[PDB]
Amino acid sequence: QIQLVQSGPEVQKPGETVRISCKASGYTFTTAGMQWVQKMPGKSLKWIGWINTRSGVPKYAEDFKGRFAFSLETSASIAYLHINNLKNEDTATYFCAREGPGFVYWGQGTLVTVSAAKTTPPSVYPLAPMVTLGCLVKGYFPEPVTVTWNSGSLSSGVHTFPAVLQSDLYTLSSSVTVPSSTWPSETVTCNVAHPASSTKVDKKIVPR
Amino acid sequence: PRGYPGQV
Amino acid sequence: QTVVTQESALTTSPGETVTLTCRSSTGAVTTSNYANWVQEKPDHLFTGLIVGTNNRVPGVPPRFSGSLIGDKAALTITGAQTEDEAIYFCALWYSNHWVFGGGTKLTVLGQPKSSPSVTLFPPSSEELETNKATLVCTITDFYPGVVTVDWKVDGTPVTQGMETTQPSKQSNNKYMASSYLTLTARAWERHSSYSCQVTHEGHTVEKSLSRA
Repeated sequence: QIQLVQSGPEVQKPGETVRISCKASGYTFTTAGMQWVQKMPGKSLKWIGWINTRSGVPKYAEDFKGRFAFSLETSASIAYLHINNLKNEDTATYFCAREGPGFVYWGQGTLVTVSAAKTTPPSVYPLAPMVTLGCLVKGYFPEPVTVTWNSGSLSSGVHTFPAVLQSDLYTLSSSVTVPSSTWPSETVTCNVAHPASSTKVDKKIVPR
Repeated sequence: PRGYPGQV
Repeated sequence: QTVVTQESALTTSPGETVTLTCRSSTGAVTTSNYANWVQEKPDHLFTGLIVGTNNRVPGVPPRFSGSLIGDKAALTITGAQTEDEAIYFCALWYSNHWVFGGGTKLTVLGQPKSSPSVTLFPPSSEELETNKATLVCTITDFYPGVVTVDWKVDGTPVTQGMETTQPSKQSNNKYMASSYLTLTARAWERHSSYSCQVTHEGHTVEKSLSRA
């Protein structure tokens, strides 16, 4: 089976460099070119270029030439993407994909986040008016946070939404729907953990 | 078709 | 610029023949464009389906084929299956550059359609003390997983300061999304009514609140 396996997610500051690996198996490495593709959050795909795995000659898209470069470690069947002098706008998932012509087999992708933000714990705000309650988990960095309700006692009807990256910080929300006869009669509390800052906070939801 | 110049 | 365009979204029941298309803004698509079709599943799981216009990638099910239709490249799924619900992207080799289309969300109905449940939340007192005001629109239980979200403040469409997540799959295989309107406390005090309007399958569900 042909497999392309990429290195893990990266968090870097602007001006630094990131290096992503793409390990190929299941075929002879030097018999097909390797392409690289950028997918910025919520947007479509952009072709970065390819590298010939026999000759090592790269071809770069004009929009990426300069800070983006390809290299090979042929004996290990690994291709690399290097991005220098990182910019906030380089924040994207990067994919390697084998020729071809085009994009036949794909790596799993590597998330690269470029931010000057310091590790920052979230501010947690109650969302209040079946009744639906929530908590707003605002302005944290980096990902992830975990959200539970009543220490995990409330699990049915819980939805935790994907984060938005805004002004170099993340925001998400979580909601829970409970019988209206049950709140505010009994307490409903959102427990939010941010592993990177080693913080946890509880926020009880009270009528607004 | 006109040839593809990539490594295939 | 070379702009490659695809249908935004298509919905089908299982068993139907569905045809996706891929157009170039600058001319006809021909076999010289080596059209590729790739599939994205959650999350950012990409699979190559077709390369070189009509070459099925080995291991891809036989129901997928590629061709040209008029001036465009086409992907045909002959007998759509629920596992084919995904985003499909084309790429064309055009003027010696690979250019990707914007993707087509294909829904292959695995359950009955479902209208969104919409909840709009006002800013907390806690947040207002920081001189900021975020309104939160939560949108759950919708299927197909395609919505448009618009905000209005006192009737005025909001064009700035709002962010909406891409739909994501719930554990019941419906979809959810959230939208945020970010204001200053000064803006919050200057306005009365706030509305989140979610359009799904041609119908709009609106929720509103008043500051006072």
